[PDB]
Amino acid sequence: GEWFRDNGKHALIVYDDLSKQAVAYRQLSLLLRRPPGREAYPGDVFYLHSRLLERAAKLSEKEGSGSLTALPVIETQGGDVSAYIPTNVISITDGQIFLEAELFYKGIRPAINVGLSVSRVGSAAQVK
Amino acid sequence: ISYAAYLNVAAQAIRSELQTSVLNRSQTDAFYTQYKNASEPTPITK
Amino acid sequence: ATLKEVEMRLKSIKNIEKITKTMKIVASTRLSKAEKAKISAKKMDEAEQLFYKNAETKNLDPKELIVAITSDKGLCGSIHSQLAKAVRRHLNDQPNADIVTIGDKIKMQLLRTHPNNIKLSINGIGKDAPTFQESALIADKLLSVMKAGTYPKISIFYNDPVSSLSFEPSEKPIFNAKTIEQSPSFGKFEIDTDANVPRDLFEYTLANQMLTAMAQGYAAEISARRNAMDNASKNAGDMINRYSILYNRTRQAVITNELVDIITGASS
Repeated sequence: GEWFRDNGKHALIVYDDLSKQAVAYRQLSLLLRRPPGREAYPGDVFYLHSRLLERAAKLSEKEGSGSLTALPVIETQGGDVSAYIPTNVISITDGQIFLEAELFYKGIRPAINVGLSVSRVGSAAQVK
Repeated sequence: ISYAAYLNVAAQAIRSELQTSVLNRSQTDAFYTQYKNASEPTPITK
Repeated sequence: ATLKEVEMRLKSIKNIEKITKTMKIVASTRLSKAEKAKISAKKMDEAEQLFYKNAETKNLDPKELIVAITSDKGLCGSIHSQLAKAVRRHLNDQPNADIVTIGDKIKMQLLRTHPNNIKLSINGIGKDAPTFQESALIADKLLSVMKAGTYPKISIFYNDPVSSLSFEPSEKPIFNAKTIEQSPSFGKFEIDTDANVPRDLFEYTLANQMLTAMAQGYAAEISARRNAMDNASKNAGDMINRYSILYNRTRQAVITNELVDIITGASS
């Protein structure tokens, strides 16, 4: 998707599922015998998604105004955003669309929770 | 004006130190509100 | 599951356990005034109805005024449930009627089943023990804004405390000026035909019979609120202690799992 960003085109990349990427990386590290951190996850598991998501950005006009939109997807257990991995990715992204299972079966689809979901960019990138 | 009112006034006069319950019956908070086909006119106090 | 969610959920139930028990005392310690104002009203009720008995007063031979008697406060049981049905069920026979509602929690069921029937409603009364001034004013409006004197039949719906553990929806009639003087055994009593006695008798029995209905109505309620919240504090028990165990089941699992990561990452 970077080729499009590097060449004045617009690409939108969806990472699904990211929770499973970290799972994999934990396998590598634990078998290579690198010391475990929280929840067995490697020590640099935050860096794993930091260098990944930062790559998605809107270039300048001197570079061609090419952009890369990232829509990371993370899976939570028991609706626990307070978990380790979930918190990491949250502090990375400039937004968050939290889908609850209670609102899902209750009729609201998509089950977006207005209270927990926000877009830091805001009206800046919205239709007038 | 009603006959129950002609009697209420007198009952207020007999509020004349050691008037315990007695103070609970001395006053009340009441709001009546008319109604229409339900819609309802402005709620005033008694 | 959460380290905290099971603790703050235990808090919003641990204090709900005491709050229902603290209102159970309020309802139980206020039963003293309830079991008194109940007997006082009833005794005046006999004194007031004995004339209506020895005079043999009864309704004449399609308007009828219905008065609903309850509170705005919930947490009292099916007292606002069964009484509203008694009214609705009595309303079915004669749809042609106007309903004045005292208390909002009675205005609930009636707004649903018969929204247009409600021509007047009293707000914020059911919290203390009723007083004459309160009722005498309700009747003053009932008489004025509603013109009850133009009705052929008056009916007051209230709750009657048959037992200290169960209430009973009941109904009493109020007779207008014309129905009083046209009573079969009305001449039995000597009355000066000029001092508008029958007229003053109706406007006075309109306020009293309300208070008598309210007294027993808000007495059957307090007796039902204690019951309603005794089952609540007990039901709050199968929560404070149920989730209490679940808190520990989570605390022990938090200390162990928090310790496993340390031991695992210490083997290197």
